[PDB]
Amino acid sequence: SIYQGGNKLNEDDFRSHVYSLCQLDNVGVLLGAGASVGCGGKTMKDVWKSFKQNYPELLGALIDKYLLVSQIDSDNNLVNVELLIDEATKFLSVAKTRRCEDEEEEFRKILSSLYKEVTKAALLTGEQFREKNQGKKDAFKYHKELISKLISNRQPGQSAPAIFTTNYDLALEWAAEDLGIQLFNGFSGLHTRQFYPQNFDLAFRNVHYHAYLYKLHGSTWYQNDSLTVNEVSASQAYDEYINDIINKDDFYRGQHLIYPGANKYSHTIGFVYGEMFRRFGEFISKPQTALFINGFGFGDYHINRIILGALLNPSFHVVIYYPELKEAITKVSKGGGSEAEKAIVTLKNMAFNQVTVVGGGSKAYFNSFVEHLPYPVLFPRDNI
Amino acid sequence: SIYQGGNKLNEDDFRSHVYSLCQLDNVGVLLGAGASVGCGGKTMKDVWKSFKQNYPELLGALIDKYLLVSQIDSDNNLVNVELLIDEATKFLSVAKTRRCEDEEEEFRKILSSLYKEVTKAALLTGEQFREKNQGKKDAFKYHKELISKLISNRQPGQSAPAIFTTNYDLALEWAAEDLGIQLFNGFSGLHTRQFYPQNFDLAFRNVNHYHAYLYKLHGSLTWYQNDSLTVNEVSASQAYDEYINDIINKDDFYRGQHLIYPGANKYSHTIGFVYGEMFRRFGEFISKPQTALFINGFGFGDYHINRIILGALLNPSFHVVIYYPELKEAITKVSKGGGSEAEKAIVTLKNMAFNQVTVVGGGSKAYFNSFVEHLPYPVLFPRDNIVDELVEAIANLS
Amino acid sequence: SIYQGGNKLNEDDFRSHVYSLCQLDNVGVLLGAGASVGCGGKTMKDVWKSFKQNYPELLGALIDKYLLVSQIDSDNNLVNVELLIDEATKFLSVAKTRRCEDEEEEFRKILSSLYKEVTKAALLTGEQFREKNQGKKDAFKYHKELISKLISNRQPGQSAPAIFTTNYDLALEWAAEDLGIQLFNGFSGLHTRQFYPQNFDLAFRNVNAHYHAYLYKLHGSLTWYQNDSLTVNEVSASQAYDEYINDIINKDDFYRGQHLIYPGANKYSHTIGFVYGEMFRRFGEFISKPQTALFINGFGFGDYHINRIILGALLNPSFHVVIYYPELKEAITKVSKGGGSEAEKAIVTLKNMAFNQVTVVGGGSKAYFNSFVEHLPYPVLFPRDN
Amino acid sequence: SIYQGGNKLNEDDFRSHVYSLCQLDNVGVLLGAGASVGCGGKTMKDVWKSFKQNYPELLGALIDKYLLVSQIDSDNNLVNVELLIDEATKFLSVAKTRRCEDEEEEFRKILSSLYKEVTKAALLTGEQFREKNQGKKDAFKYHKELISKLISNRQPGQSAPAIFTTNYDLALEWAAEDLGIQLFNGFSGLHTRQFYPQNFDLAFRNVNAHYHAYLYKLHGSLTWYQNDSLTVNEVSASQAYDEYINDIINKDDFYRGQHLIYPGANKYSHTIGFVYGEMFRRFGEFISKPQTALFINGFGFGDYHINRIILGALLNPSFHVVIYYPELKEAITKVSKGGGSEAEKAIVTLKNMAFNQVTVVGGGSKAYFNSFVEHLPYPVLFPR
Ligand SMILES: NC(=O)c1ccc[n+]([C@@H]2O[C@@H](COP(=O)([O-])OP(=O)(O)OC[C@H]3O[C@@H](n4cnc5c(N)ncnc54)[C@H](O)[C@H]3O)[C@H](O)[C@H]2O)c1
Ligand SMILES: NC(=O)c1ccc[n+]([C@@H]2O[C@@H](COP(=O)([O-])OP(=O)(O)OC[C@H]3O[C@@H](n4cnc5c(N)ncnc54)[C@H](O)[C@H]3O)[C@H](O)[C@H]2O)c1
Ligand SMILES: NC(=O)c1ccc[n+]([C@@H]2O[C@@H](COP(=O)([O-])OP(=O)(O)OC[C@H]3O[C@@H](n4cnc5c(N)ncnc54)[C@H](O)[C@H]3O)[C@H](O)[C@H]2O)c1
Ligand SMILES: NC(=O)c1ccc[n+]([C@@H]2O[C@@H](COP(=O)([O-])OP(=O)(O)OC[C@H]3O[C@@H](n4cnc5c(N)ncnc54)[C@H](O)[C@H]3O)[C@H](O)[C@H]2O)c1
Repeated sequence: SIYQGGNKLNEDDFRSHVYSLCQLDNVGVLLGAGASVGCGGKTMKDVWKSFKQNYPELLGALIDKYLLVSQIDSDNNLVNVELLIDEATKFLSVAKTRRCEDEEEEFRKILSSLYKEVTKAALLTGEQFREKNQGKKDAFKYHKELISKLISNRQPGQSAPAIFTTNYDLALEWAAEDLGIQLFNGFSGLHTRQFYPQNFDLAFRNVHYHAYLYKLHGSTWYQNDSLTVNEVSASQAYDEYINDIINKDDFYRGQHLIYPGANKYSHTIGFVYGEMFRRFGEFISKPQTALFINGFGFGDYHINRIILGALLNPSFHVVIYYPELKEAITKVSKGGGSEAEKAIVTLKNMAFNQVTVVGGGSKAYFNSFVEHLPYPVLFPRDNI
Repeated sequence: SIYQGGNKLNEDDFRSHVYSLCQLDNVGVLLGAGASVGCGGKTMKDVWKSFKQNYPELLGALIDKYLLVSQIDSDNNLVNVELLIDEATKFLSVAKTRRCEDEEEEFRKILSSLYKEVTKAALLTGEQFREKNQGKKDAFKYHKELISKLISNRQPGQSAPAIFTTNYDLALEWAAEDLGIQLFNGFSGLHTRQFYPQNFDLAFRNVNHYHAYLYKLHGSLTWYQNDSLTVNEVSASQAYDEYINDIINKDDFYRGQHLIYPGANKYSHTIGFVYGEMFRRFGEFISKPQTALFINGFGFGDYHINRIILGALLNPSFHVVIYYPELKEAITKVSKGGGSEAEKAIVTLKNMAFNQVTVVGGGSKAYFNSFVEHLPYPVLFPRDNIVDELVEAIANLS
Repeated sequence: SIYQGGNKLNEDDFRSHVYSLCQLDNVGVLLGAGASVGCGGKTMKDVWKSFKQNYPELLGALIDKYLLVSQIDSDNNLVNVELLIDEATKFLSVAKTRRCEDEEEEFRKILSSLYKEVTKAALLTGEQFREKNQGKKDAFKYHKELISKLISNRQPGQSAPAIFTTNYDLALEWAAEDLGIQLFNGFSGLHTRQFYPQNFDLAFRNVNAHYHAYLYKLHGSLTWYQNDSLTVNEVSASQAYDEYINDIINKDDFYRGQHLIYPGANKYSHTIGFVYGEMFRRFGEFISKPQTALFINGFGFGDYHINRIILGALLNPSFHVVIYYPELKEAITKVSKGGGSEAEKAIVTLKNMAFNQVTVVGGGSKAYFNSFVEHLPYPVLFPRDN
Repeated sequence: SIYQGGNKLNEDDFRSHVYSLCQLDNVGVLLGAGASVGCGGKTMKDVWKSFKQNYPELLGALIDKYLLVSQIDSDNNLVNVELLIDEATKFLSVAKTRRCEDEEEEFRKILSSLYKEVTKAALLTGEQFREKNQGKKDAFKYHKELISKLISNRQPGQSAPAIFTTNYDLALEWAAEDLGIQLFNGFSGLHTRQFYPQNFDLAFRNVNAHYHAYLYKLHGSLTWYQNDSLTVNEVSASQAYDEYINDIINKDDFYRGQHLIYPGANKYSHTIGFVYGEMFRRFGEFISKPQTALFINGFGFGDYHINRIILGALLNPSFHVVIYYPELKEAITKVSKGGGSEAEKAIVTLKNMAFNQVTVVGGGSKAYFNSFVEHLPYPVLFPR
């Protein structure tokens, strides 16, 4: 179920590709919601579902007094939320310009509920989230495996693999804490954690099991209107700030920075995206590379662009896994497609056999991703 | 006229500093409004005056209906266009959402007026702007030689320099064409030019090469869109022929998402992308080691730049030379409790006890004309014009 | 059906030959004008047919009043307009020295209408020509691929492949745009885009290790027109459709150096300019060199310059030529008794030549341009032991 | 004497400049009919006088009926011989197509007169043309010595000199062949000797360190001919004198059709277009390479295209041109009266140009073969 250069590839060639690939100089992984679904995570679609099923007042006000969606479109489960927050800032700044002190109520209620659904669907474990004994659960059956498999396909004098994802929650950090592996996601210390580029370039020397981490959703990173961000336990941050977001139902000020909103200029100085995409750009600009994606929602405009440039590195055999790939092709054939859907279907249909895309379906899940990677052989020896 | 922390600067120190800079990763120069008078463009003051003198009847909406502006800011011209135009677009979008007709029409006409006034001086040529081979006029002569000095100091194999501009003029294209150099600016192609930001990470090689990275900061006349939000660029002729003239002198004729300037459509990710990416490349450029940054003759009318510089002081390789014609007057004004944001910002910046702070109070000497006049030229340097004579002689043959 | 050096060869051996050639030092293709015929183009014979059908009564009157070309000659489709245009300039210069004013109009009609027809057939699109989003057309599905196989079959320390052709159109920058490929065309700048041979010494590379490709267009181009400024400029083509195409088509003015395209027998008519002087020079620098192979689409071979040099260039073993020629049995039977045209004799010249260095292919559908495109096997990736 | 940049120069500086100019990667010499005036040659004015005297009547038909030239224009001797010949042939083709026998014969007579005038005076050997070993004549001895000066000054391992001629006679080649020197002008063979362009991209090598060079012919030759093959079949002069040239030159009236190739006759067909267009072409390729100098001697700049090429080369900022005019003083005197043609206007304007890149060496006798030979030095090792 692998397509490259407009032609199919066989299982033996797939295995040879994998075996050759594991030993390349550099390897990296990015993934969307191909795994968080099993763990119980919530995506933007679930945010829309909850907003539909819990808020009739604001949704009805939008439907008629603003006319920002139709019933059929909402039923189709395709409405956007990040652009909705952008237009919410538009409306509310217009109100603060002309000072309409009634609309402010509804729009700030919408923002409160929205950012609530954003920063309150990242737990996956209820109020147990702040407790201890987290990584040990077996619900990470395959997750943990991945990290292990990617710290054995190595030889002395090689850099650690780089990892990317779209996870709001901290599932993979939980697996790391379980396995005792030395991850890295920007900060150092316990009492004080401050952003520093230099902290992203730390490597260990045995006198090893480790790996890297980089979240697109980013922020345990709290800013109490102090122009700075710091990190401490989920339990402390819970006892301190988000407790007030439990039984108050008040307005949401942008104290601590999390960025699901598309219009970056809504927060013109957002400074967590830059590092993640600097890392991604560095990862593109190298031969002997590999990127995997599996049911990665092609919904970001800035993620469908660097990849088209990335195709111009041949040994960058960019990989795709998408069980529901029929929708994009069907839309392209008749009536055109969306923006990122068109971008990815254009990525695939580049004459190179380097571009590799998987649309197998039931076999494209995270289970295939974990199982396909084999374990290393220390001494191949002479096989003749 | 030049002071370095109360000290005196001589020719030897300047020559040593220039020589040290010439062997650095990046070398560049910057010019402000004072030195950009000759380019032929117009500032925000001209646009605001023309708007308030050509559509006085619409001053009510900015205050009497939406509070977009005050009177003191308008009285002393303390309004930055980008904010007002952005608010106009916000009101237009909300009017579209709310099916409001009168406000829609008012904002459409206001946008038309501001566009008509702003677009005037961006051509740099006028009626003959559509004509190809625009470099025939001598106005661009000064643009050519200087560019050479920005790259002539680079030895073979050295990293190419960069050029930064404040306004949205397009003199660099014609200057490079006259000199015969190409610049990578996202756009690329012949028929369907599109914006490749990966284009930055490229280089040339010799089988058996100097260039520069071109950045368009505050918009552009040649910028546009094609019915798909995809960013395209085209030579000046088609832009001045098809759509620009209609906008200028077609009365009531405006549309939706077709033009990208100045910082206009940020509520749409597609446009914003361009400015965000250019700023990202700038910000990660200063993160380089052994890099030289220049802030020359700048009024510091922006807020993000100053805060970014303050937060980026961790780099021990920051050197700044700024021209400021009138300093005693501004010091007196701020001391009494007056002054604008720019004056306060520059005064605070200059109050750092460092030996890298240089202040120039030569007045008109800060202008481009005076700077050119003061400089000498080599005897053997080619300054005379011979292409015109050769072309005339060739045409004379029959 | 398939021959190499006067003997018969099988398809598998030809495929092995192609695979072995692909790894040599130099690669490049000479897409015959007929390659663009499928892209909406037309041949010189089609131009003759159009010029006959648009002026039927006038053509008949000219034929029966001066008999430059007999009606039977056109009926059999054995007319060479390439000679006709040189004939026309000859006649009209003779008259202009004779000053006959009445005769100074029919030849104007013939020449200007021929130029209009050539340019119109070279547009390839028509009214939609100026509309953008070209590359999305499915027709280029092969042409597109043709330019992606010349960057994957190369490694560090190798030259930049170049593309020869005999086409009016610009259908190489179209794929370039559609795939972001830099097919260096020898031009610099955009606002005033002028050709410069010095641009034939630039190649792309990856700083942290990029792709590139060259361009060699023999048959001029529509965009290449000069106003007696002895210069050629490259501005867009949609920009053109309103500029001069309709204008000249709907102005009815005397002909001049309207745009630099060459229908006519005299190739050195360009005795004043340089274009003609910078599209063979490197051709000769190419075909004669160690580890070289000039690809061709095989039909006709009806020139006095390129083929003349091509045959004589074979004196060194490294050069190889692979061509297709289905017309083997019929042509052999016709030429066995009697003689043939210059082109037919030139092409059958190599039948007597037994050099394995030359190749010929046939078999009808097996000898199409699609076979040429598919005969560019993918570069070795993840090699293993079989 | 010598004027560079509008100022005179001394002998020492000129000698130093000439000595330093010998660092060229490739060396070539350009010649023509200008240098043959002082050795007893004939000019175009003599040719026109001979034509008018032999067959004056013809001058009428072309001059008045066909308007091939004005009466005063003809009297001024401003008709290009090859162009008039070619357009007479074009008239003949017109007559063949449209069957106007009167003009056909009236033009056959004119063409026969033209070839009787040019071919008869071009053999330059009389009855010795049919003889062999024509290189033993002492009349060319001086010329032979000049060749030594061009080859004796080149160190071993350097490129041998090249010879360019603007006329279309083999007298210089006959003189040079007496020394057993080999020249590559794209010809080879004995019994069917032909014209081959690949010779321009091939050369010999020495394994015991002898003489080689390239010759270029532009305006035709005394031999170049044809026989129903569209080729260039060069053979020994005696074959030609015994085959068809005998029947043409001295006979009362005789002319054949598509048989002759000179002095640029049938440019209305491809046959010669490839020849000339591939012999002057390489001359341009000589100036393509950077840092190469060209010398002009015995050439009157009789073609506007040559001035066009010179000016186009001058457009680049790294090109230098040296101009030799045998009759500069006469040209200045003639144009001082307000007359002169387009070529005279162009050359006078170029001379008046005040640039340091213009060098003029013209004093009448100083531009002749004898003065040119005397000015040049002799080899130091040559016995004296
Ligand atoms: N922190 C930053 O600076 C930054 C910068 C850019 C983008 N982002 C975030 O990065 C972008 C990531 O895109 P996302 O929101 O779609 O990621 P997500 O994991 O939160 O959501 C899953 C996405 O994948 C699609 N999908 C559906 N089924 C799937 C499956 N079985 N497997 C995988 N995907 C499936 C969904 O349509 C889509 O929601 C978000 O738009 C945005 O929240 C963050
Ligand atoms: N990619 C980017 O760099 C980027 C990012 C965000 C916005 N923008 C653009 O920025 C938005 C608006 O920016 P702007 O026009 O307000 O900035 P600006 O052009 O006004 O900043 C420079 C100005 O300062 C003035 N000035 C006053 N005193 C001066 C002095 N003493 N010396 C020099 N100059 C002096 C000058 O007239 C003028 O050059 C546009 O909407 C948008 O196009 C660009
Ligand atoms: N300035 C320069 O660079 C320069 C120099 C020399 C010549 N030229 C020009 O170059 C010469 C090009 O010759 P031409 O264009 O007349 O050749 P052509 O188009 O007449 O011949 C090509 C051949 O391809 C055959 N064919 C039929 N079907 C085909 C198919 N499917 N694929 C491929 N071929 C098929 C056709 O029978 C035959 O026309 C012109 O004579 C001349 O105008 C230009
Ligand atoms: N170089 C090319 O590529 C090319 C191509 C086509 C035609 N041609 C023409 O082909 C040749 C045939 O024409 P041609 O019959 O006149 O032969 P040619 O070489 O003798 O032409 C030069 C003419 O200049 C005249 N002249 C006047 N003043 C002179 C002076 N001071 N010194 C020397 N000559 C002086 C000569 O009488 C005469 O020789 C011409 O030389 C040349 O114009 C050249």
